[PDB]
Amino acid sequence: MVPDWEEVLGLWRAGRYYEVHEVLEPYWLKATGEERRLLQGVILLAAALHQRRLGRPGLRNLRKAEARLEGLPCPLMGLDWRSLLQEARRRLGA
Repeated sequence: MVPDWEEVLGLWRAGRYYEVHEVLEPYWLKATGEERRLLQGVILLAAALHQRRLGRPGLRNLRKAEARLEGLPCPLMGLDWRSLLQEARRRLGA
């Protein structure tokens, strides 16, 4: 199975970071290789953004996300993850 990025992107844009996590976690757990790195990276960005919203440190989740996404082809699994990373950096002030 693969995620419905249109559904995920709809949650992401709305800022529903917990829900993005809920949808992707099952896929991440069963994923392998680059697909697993992609899924975990998106999950980590959502986590960093959720933490920033709470006024807490999120740069640690961001660096981890960057290491997971670093070097991946784009798009991947039909997702333009670079745009998500770029947006996350702007919102996190990084």
